[PDB]
Amino acid sequence: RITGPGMLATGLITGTPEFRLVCAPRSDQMDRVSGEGKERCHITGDDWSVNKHITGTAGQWASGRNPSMRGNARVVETSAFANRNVPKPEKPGSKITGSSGNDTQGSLITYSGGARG
Amino acid sequence: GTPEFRL
Amino acid sequence: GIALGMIETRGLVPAIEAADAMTKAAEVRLVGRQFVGGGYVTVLVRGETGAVNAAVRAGADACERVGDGLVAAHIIARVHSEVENILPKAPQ
Amino acid sequence: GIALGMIETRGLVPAIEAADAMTKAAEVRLVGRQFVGGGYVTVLVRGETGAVNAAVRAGADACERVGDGLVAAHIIARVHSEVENILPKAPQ
Amino acid sequence: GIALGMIETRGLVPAIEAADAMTKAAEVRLVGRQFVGGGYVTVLVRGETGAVNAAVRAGADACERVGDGLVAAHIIARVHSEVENILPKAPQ
Amino acid sequence: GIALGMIETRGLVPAIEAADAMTKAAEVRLVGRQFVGGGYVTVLVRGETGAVNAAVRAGADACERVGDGLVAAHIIARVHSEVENILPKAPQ
Amino acid sequence: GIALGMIETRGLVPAIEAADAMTKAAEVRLVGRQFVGGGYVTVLVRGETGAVNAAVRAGADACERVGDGLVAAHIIARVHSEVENILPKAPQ
Amino acid sequence: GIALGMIETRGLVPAIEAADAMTKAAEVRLVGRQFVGGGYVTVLVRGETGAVNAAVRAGADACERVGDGLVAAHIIARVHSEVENILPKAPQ
Amino acid sequence: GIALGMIETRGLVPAIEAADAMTKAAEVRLVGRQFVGGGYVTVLVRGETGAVNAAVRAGADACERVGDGLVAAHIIARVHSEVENILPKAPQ
Amino acid sequence: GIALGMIETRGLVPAIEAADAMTKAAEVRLVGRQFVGGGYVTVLVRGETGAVNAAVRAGADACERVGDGLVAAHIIARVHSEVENILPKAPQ
Amino acid sequence: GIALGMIETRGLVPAIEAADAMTKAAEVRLVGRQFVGGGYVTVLVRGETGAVNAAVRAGADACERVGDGLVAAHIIARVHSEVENILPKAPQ
Amino acid sequence: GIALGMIETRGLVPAIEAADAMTKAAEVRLVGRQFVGGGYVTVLVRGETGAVNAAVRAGADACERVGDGLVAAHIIARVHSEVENILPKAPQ
Amino acid sequence: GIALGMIETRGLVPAIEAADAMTKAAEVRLVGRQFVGGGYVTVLVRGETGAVNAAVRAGADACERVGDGLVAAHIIARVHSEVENILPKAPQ
Amino acid sequence: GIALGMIETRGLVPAIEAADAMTKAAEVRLVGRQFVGGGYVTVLVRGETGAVNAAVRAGADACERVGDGLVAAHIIARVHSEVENILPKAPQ
Repeated sequence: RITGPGMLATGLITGTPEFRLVCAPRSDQMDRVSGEGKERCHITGDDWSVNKHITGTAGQWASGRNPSMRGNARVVETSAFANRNVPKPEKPGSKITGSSGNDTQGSLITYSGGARG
Repeated sequence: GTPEFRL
Repeated sequence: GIALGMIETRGLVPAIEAADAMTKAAEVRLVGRQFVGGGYVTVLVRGETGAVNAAVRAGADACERVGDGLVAAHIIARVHSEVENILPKAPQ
Repeated sequence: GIALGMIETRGLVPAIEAADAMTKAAEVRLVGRQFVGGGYVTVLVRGETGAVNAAVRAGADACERVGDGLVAAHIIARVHSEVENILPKAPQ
Repeated sequence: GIALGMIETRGLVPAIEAADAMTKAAEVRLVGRQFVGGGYVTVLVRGETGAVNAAVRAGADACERVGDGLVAAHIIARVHSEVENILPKAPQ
Repeated sequence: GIALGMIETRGLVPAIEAADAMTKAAEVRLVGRQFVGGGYVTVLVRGETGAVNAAVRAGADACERVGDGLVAAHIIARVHSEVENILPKAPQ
Repeated sequence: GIALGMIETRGLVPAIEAADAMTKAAEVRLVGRQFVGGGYVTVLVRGETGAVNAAVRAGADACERVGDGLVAAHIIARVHSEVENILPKAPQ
Repeated sequence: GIALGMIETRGLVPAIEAADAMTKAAEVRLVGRQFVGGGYVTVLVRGETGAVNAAVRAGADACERVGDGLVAAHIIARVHSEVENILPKAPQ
Repeated sequence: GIALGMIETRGLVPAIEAADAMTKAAEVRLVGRQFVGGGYVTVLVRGETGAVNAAVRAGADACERVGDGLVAAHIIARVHSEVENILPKAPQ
Repeated sequence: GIALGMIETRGLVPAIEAADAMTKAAEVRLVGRQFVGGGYVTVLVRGETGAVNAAVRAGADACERVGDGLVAAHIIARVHSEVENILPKAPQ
Repeated sequence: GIALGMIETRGLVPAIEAADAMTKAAEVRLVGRQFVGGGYVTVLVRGETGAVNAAVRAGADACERVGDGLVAAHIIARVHSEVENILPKAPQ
Repeated sequence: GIALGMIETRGLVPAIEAADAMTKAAEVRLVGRQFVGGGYVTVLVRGETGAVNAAVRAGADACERVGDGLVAAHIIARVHSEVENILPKAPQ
Repeated sequence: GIALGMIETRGLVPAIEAADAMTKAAEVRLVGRQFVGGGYVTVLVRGETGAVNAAVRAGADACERVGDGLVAAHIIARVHSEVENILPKAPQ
Repeated sequence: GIALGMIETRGLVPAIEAADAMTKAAEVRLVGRQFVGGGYVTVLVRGETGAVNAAVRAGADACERVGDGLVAAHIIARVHSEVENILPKAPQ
């Protein structure tokens, strides 16, 4: 098996003695490293990406240098976001009459004592 | 006392 | 004026929107924005009761859909003197 | 100009990406990065309305998938003087 | 190099592991660790683009199973001059 | 810089967007835009390898949704001397 | 103005309609019309960002129906210095 | 002490227990207790490599069933010099 | 006495109830209250071993159903000299 | 030598790749890149017969998946004197 | 260049092929070819990280089926300074 | 540190990886790489015993899947003076 | 003639046969014979591509049944300059 | 170092074997031979933690089958300052 350039392009060459979406859907993929490290768009050529053979900087090599143990811990995230759904009391209503700009379809505004205003 | 034990 | 209106929102972006709306709607002074913790941000305005009411309602309507939104919009027409001590006097 | 462009993101990496995008998109001056609490970080840019609009759209799109992402992107074309007192003027 | 690589983690232990990993894997300089709020810590590295890419990937792979985890990993190859103002210059 | 990055698009608008994005993303110099006919425009940048990688990735992400689209994104890290003759030196 | 607005249409009738519309909508200067090849014609305008935005939006709506249509309508608020070399300075 | 041992816990009672166990178990210096945010407290020790290994093991064990618990325990035997800049040198 | 008793509660109200109970129950001194972050408050008492056990038990029994409750009640009889650097000396 | 190797590709990115590949692979001289029209770009190399074969095969292998691809790869070992007048002498 | 790419092959022929491919693909410098013993030959290139990655990919592909084959292909973006001493500096 | 840690691999690539890993992992100094013959290369690290243990574990883990692998990983905590004469003092 | 032709065989007798065959078959110049180790011997020829191709076929079929036989027969048509540093210039 | 490794054996011969072994194996200093009474001899070593572990393991392996046996092999990494008063300072 002589190997070399002749081995290449078999069947795409004529004239011989013998003849005679680039980017993956955004929905589908979240990048490991975003920004300029994104791998969603297929850049052909001599890019910085790495194949099967290449063993190297990232992978187990980064991961196993340092010993770690992870515990299991109770998380009760306390935050505005977490409390977005916090159980609430029944919202105030106004039985007032008179012209008072008494809108009912807006966001809840409250007055002293929790009265809808 | 190791981390592990602890004719 | 001495009424107080407050809007607490989840996040600062909603709060800045609310403050803008409030101050725009009526003749009110923004006396404070406080970061409560956990993402609650509270924006507080003073003025006359009517002014404050207009402002709070307007602000509320504004921020409800901005960001994670309004947690609370409240108006107090007479503030007990004791409470004044826990309320900001100028926005820092 | 006076417009305020604001993007709040959940975490700082998303926000730095947004800020970069905004400033690279248009002629906006980044006036602040604020850690609100809870992991919300708001980045604020000022400029003329067109610039702010372009910038906020670009930033929002850019930071959406970076980390935990975008919470809010908002444009306020003319900002009230009172609200200016609560707005960072230069980064720090 | 002027590229920026940032890793956001939930908790400081993941972050120190990441910083260490990044700095060891490639030629990068740690310029900051920041506490965002809510348990997010962001570690920021500067370097050449390729180096920064390698480092961020290494760091992510390391921090991913340490602690509560990796929230985000991101590279920005050129950062705008306005963004530079909000970026920590050296670790502290 | 001896690396070359190239983006081919269907139409000119996507290509200008790509050039802009690339040049903004990293330190690459736009050396040419070519009309290939049939609607193809190829925009080409020369920079260091890493910069070029970043830039091409940025251009591809940006131009993809603008216009008819992107046909190819390619990087030649060391370009042979003979090829230089075909490649455009400076944009005109 | 330093903001680029670009519209690409299939055919020149759509492009003229779009240029006319753009120029009419805002105070924007038509700096180029380019026959890309393949039947894509791009008409490019420059002006302040709000003006460019108005112009592009108007023009896109106008040309979508005419002919074979609009391929792309894009606004770039800040155009990189490098990209200006590949941009027409006057209409010929 | 070249090595680093770190324990992250949810809450301070678990961390104090961890620190106590760690310092008693082997010869290590507590260089920091850090309040991360969100309830994370990271306790950090430095000592020779065998010491930090035993200290961490001990602390982890101790802290797991105290309070809300252990988030993470990590040993870094030599830390890159860059990382040293972000690591506490005495507790405060 | 050098014994340490610590009660962690979610919120200040439970913590204050705990402190009251502990202090009332036994001869312990409240040496600190710390706001950990995330709504956690730690109340720390020092005293002799028996006293600290009594006090912590009392405190726990007190704050368990108050507010969001008790996260952790813990006693450490002798704390290492190194852990004393991280422990609050006076309740300030 | 006088052999001609020709690679025709749909688009210029594939052709530049092909050209680079061919030139690197064998001793051949790039003599032309021609825009045929309709998106077909032909890159032509001259050299000795063996060299030309090697070049074209390499080029084809290289450009087959780049872009819209390869339309043709062909070697003509001696070309008629007449066909010379339609073949480019040096690249322009 | 800081990065190191090493490809190990069984025999000198696969290695020369790899070296050639690598050096051509990206701008890296062969710093060594080593006859390890047993027939393993290691060819080592040093360059900037993107370059080294591209080079190693080329090399591995190239030598996979040349002769006995590829034993290894590995990349170290920054090697510890101590490793540098065991690393060759100009090719043998 | 008088402990010696040695890793043997089949080939140089796995050995350089191992060396790098060891040195990065712990406070050990690389003292040499010996070719051996038959495809066995041995990398040696001196340091304190725990440091050596950490290093060797890290190295073994690192090199096991690079190339043909790890033949052996071993630690000798105190090395007799006679053995020292057969050990490379400095890496070259 | 800048092409390279290489034959690797298990043992020297098959290699001398290969070199003899190659040189006799075509216009190639023998540039080296190298003992790789493990019993691999590589004999290398330089010449023009057609010649090298003839010579390598010749060498391979000649040494295939001599001795332990052929491991590799390979032709590189243009050899990079870097690689030329690792290649024997003249035989002996 | 301050770690302590203690081996208790039944009789003195096993203990001397243990001492010898410990001291040869790892970098530890022998600090005592104690005749406990009843035929229990304790041999004690002080060193850094890795050293102590290794030494004690080695010693136990040595003395288990020598004489009447090994009773205990134990390592205490940091001993409280009080216990030091009952531990022999040097071997007298």
